[PDB]
Amino acid sequence: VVDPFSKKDWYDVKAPAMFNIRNIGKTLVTRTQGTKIASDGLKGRVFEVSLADLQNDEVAFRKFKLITEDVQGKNCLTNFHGMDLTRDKMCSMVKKWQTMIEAHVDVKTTDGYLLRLFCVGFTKKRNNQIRKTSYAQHQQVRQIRKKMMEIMTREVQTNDLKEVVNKLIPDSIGKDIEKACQSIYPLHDVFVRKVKMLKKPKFELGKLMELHG
Amino acid sequence: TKKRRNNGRAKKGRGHVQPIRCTNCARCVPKDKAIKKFVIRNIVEAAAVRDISEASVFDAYVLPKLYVKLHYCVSCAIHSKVVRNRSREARKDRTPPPRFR
Amino acid sequence: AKRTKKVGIVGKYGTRYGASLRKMVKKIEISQHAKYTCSFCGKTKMKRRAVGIWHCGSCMKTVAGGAWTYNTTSAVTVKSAIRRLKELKDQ
Amino acid sequence: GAGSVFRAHVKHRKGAARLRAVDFAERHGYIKGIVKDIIHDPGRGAPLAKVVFRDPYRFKKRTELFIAAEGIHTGQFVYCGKKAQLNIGNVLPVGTMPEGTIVCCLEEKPGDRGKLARASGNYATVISHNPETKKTRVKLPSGSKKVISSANRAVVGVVAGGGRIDKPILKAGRAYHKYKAKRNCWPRVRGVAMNPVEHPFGGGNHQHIGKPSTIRRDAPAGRKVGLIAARRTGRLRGT
Amino acid sequence: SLGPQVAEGENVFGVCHIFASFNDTFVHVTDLSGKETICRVTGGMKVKADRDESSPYAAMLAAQDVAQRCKELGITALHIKLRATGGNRTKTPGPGAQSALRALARSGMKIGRIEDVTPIPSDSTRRKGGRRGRRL
RNA sequence: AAUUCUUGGACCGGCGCAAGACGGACCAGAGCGAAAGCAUUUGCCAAGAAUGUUUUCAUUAAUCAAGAACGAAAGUCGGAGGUUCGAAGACGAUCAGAUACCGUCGUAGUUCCGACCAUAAACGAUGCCGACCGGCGAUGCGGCGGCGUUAUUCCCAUGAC
Repeated sequence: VVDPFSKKDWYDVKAPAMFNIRNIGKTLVTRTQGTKIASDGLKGRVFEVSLADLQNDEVAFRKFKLITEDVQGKNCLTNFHGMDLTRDKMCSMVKKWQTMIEAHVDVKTTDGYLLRLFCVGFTKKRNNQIRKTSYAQHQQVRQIRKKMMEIMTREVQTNDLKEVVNKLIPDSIGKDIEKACQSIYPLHDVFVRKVKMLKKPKFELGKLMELHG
Repeated sequence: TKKRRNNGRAKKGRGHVQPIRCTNCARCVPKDKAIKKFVIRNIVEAAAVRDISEASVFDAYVLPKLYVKLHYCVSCAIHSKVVRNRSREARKDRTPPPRFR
Repeated sequence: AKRTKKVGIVGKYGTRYGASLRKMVKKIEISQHAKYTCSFCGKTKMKRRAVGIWHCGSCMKTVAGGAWTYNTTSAVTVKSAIRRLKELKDQ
Repeated sequence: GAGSVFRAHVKHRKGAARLRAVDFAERHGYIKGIVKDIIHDPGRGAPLAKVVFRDPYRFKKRTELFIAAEGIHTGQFVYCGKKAQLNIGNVLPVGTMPEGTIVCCLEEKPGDRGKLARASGNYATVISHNPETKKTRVKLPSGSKKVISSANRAVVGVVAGGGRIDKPILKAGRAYHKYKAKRNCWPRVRGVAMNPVEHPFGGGNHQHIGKPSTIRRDAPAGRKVGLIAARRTGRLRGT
Repeated sequence: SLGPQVAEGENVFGVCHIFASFNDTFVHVTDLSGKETICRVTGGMKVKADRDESSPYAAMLAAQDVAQRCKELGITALHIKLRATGGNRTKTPGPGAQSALRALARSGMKIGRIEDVTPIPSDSTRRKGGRRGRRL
């Protein structure tokens, strides 16, 4: 003697000031009933949303994540959780006859926000090269894997979480390796290829409202 | 009596190689000996590359390909006719079949 | 002149107790009564005195090791695990 | 075993084995004491250790009896309190010390003088932390892990006299002398080896039991004998 | 079931986790996040014969009945996250992938972002079946 | 098909935690090792072949009865550990009968630390050291000669072609 899609009222979702479009979508939860509140459970989602739809006209392969840490009332504000690239895009990249060069790190920002960053690179094969392979020797390779690491920390260590999310919209870190590896071995398809949050600093409510203002 | 020079497997600097599970059966097969294939494939092949394009959102869009790496044991290969038996000189031709269309 | 073809200290037991306990006693009743180099002075006279409680009879220093040998085996890497959590915190 | 002829044999035994108290030192800062002898006690195949701390309100020298942690030796220094350095035989509260480190003679109540992990070859490792509540998790020897009160302490290392279950006791006497320095308990007579009136299991022609050797938890005395409240029974395979 | 929206220029998005192994068909519409669930139906609900529950017709009989119950709350657009059995078994998608996705392109719904979300390992627990194969 | 799980909320969807395995794609008729063999990032510790040398010793070498070091996978003896798989066993289907294939569970075993055991189509079914007797197209390591693009811009020489 019941219809289960009456006890569900349509609220709204938001994104921070660093990305372009403000309005993502909507989400539904049950009312204040028995002993559970409609603003207690609605405080830790993950929306694995792209960038193209979040912006005007971008490269779409990057994704993002935006958890709910605060609830306004008919509006769910959001907080940082992760990056990733698209399955398809990354599978395309890996090819036979070329080395691949991964490398990772656990940095911290100045504000609490602790972060694990992955990386990746592929040796390029030039225009007039007859040679089939394009392989790179061990000791060639581990001087890239130390540069990849050196460059990631420098550009996060010294400045806060609000400034290292505006270095991943194109991929700041990405092309800045490409430039500094050339004279060791030339590689092309450089990325951060996953960025993952390991810890958070305690919730202060006014901290989140200069990101929406 | 000997029939092949390189005896079913690419290996001349090693002695021992690592095993791989046949993706039709589940048999162990030596990496080198295996028959491998690589598949790249849009999620729309020929029929369904028509219905979605007129009832889709984005102005000028491209759909993703689907990338698999297969691995066959010898009789898994032969049953599913990815490969044939062959005549004695013919055998030799490591020249792969022509992919024009 | 070699006097026994396989029974170490365990000639002191003859036919008693059965084969595989006499083998099992040979590995503990040779290590307990040995001597060890005192790391402090350098000499070759560590030596047990009771269950897991050892004594150099030159520089009169006294240690707590294992019941039947002078280091216990993961107390050798309990020292190399506490030393390594002195690295994690101090920065 | 409820009295008279049984009660534990206490004369040649050398002290009761504890931690310090606690006081303003252990509680706001740190204190140092020196080791003066490692030392054997009976009824307890593990060594103790005297430690001359100096009393901080009168001229004196206090003197304690910890449970000796392997790797300790004589003369060496023991520095302890809420600040003191995490190395070996140096005491400080679970609140402070990091995850991964091993402990001995651990406390359960804040201030109770150490009740857990003092028999030969026993630890009480630290897992996790929650500092609103002030509570801590500690995996004890039996697989389980107590929630514990975050101000309650333990000397660092693993307990001395390690590896005693190894060696086969061979002769029956070596038992006696083991169990002649504890309590009236040994050459143990089976239950089927008693008449009708002396054990419920024994009686008649053969030497059988008759009744199943599992029994209710809620029996009375005289009966609760055997495998008590027995969750399962047989040769234990798998896990 | 009446969502407040601008009547002449906004379609309410979503996501569907399209599971496609060889022995059953599944379709499962959820929110943007994926946490709740709005309209779920299998090939087993529709067709009744053990061997032909995952067949391309037993994958299309389910997808129309998604969009029947998916047009009464009033959803138009949807994101997509297709599967294939995965893990340490086959990663090629089954026969309820295109006949489940192309059916809702005819049954009054819009199509958005597509990809694969098989489980895939970096490497694996030993696989079911012997060293010697699964003879047949 | 059924044994097996399910309104006692199974399957598919989420956000958490926990352990016990294995190191995908990159992976090649590429590499190193005395043979078995060896693929996640850093730190450290002894070893190695090749090339380079107008350095030193001066025949110190080759092959090897007896004797010695190492020796996949299974199999043993005592702990530590038990996710997946999985000899023995229990059922469901199959067949004239199946104590065989397949299907549902599952012990010994699968994984570490300690010591035994000494065999495999342990394969190139092909003894080790030495001289000699054709032509080419690749390839890996080291050294040398030579036009011209590219990188560090400012070019010295080091990388990349």
